[PDB]
Amino acid sequence: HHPPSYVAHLASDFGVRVFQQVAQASKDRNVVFSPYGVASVLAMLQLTTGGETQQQIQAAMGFKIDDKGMAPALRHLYKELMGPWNKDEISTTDAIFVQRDLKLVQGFMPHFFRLFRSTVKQVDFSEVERARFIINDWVKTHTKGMISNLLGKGAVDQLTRLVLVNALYFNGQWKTPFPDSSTHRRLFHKSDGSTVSVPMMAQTNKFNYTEFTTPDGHYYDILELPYHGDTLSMFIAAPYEKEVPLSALTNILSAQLISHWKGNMTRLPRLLVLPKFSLETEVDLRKPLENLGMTDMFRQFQADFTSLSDQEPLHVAQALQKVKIEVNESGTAPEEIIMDRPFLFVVRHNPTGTVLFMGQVMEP
Amino acid sequence: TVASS
Amino acid sequence: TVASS
Ligand SMILES: *[C@@H]1O[C@H](CO[C@@H]2OC[C@@H](O)[C@@H](O)[C@@H]2O)[C@@H](O[C@@H]2O[C@H](CO)[C@@H](O)[C@H](O)[C@H]2NC(C)=O)[C@H](O)[C@H]1NC(C)=O
Ligand SMILES: *[C@@H]1O[C@H](CO)[C@@H](O)[C@H](O)[C@H]1NC(C)=O
Repeated sequence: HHPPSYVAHLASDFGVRVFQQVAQASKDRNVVFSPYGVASVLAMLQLTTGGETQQQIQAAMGFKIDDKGMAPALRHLYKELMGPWNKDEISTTDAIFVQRDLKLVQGFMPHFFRLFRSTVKQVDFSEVERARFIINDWVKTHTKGMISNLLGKGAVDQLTRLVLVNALYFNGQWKTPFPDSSTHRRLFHKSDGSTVSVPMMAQTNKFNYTEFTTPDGHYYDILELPYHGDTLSMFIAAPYEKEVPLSALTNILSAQLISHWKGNMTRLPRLLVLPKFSLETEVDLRKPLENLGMTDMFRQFQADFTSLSDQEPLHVAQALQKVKIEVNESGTAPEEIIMDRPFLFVVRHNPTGTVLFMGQVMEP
Repeated sequence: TVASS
Repeated sequence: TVASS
């Protein structure tokens, strides 16, 4: 039993279930998402909520953040992901920005630090633009300039009292990069039947590969692309038959299925043709979270934030995630696998089982 | 995630 | 790959 891994699996399972809701909502749009990111934010939300509100979050996540033994398990998980032995870079930081004159429950600040290894930041939301800049700047710094305008105008106002954020940054280099010379434009077939010409990378190598079947009989390829540090990998999956929609896969997705893919892999020679892409999406998490049973936190008269403060009633006004990803050749006879149709991708830290990023590429 | 009064 | 959330 390895506690950091146990927590990583629960967090990933929850995060993938949230993605599933998002995918089903926007079935034909590009979606880049962070399962670990949403789990981190909801974990902090557990500490600030109480009563039935906290109970709904805990039921959905499958664990309680304040159980005896969670602090070191979480502390160690952070270290497992960010350790130099990974070679590939991962940086994750949690932060809480709270209205300065808001009276906090005693022992909250120490408790928050113990679990999230970050100190509570106090701002004045009455000076709207100032507070918005402070938060946006913090995020920009912690995502190395990639996410520069997290909170748009109107996202926060004078009635805002609390902002919870997780900044996640990943920089990896392929174990075997794609030859720059092999890249050229090829046709990608969109779900609506249209066709676009996009730059596609190509590489022949012995890849860890496996083929699964959906419960209704459609086979799909899963291929693993490891990063140079050997602890992180990107899995790409897509139906074999071009007539089968990607939704057939997103509907059966789970953290366990992803583990099963990795466990069933065999190193086989394959020619891989994969589109290079640069995606940025902002997803509203309100409906996906309500669908998983977290309804109270969004309601002015039902939400319970007494674990944070008794002073005044609070409620979640907005819950969203902004993610950005760029995939290219290099960073910082074999059967053919051509991703010239919508496909799924998953970035995973294999030792812990942490699903950091995932998404559906509907149009490169 | 933003929480307001 | 470069990614941020
Ligand atoms: C390999 O994957 C198994 C699930 O996928 C099936 O086998 C590979 C493909 O043919 C795919 O289409 C199939 O759906 C997974 O199997 C599970 O094994 C456990 C016992 O270890 C059973 O309790 C469970 O019922 C079973 N699931 C299914 C759906 O049969 C294997 O665990 C996995 N192997 C590894 C090493 O991860
Ligand atoms: C294949 O997977 C095994 C783990 O099952 C790993 O040791 C190996 O590095 C992988 N090979 C590649 C080329 O990804």
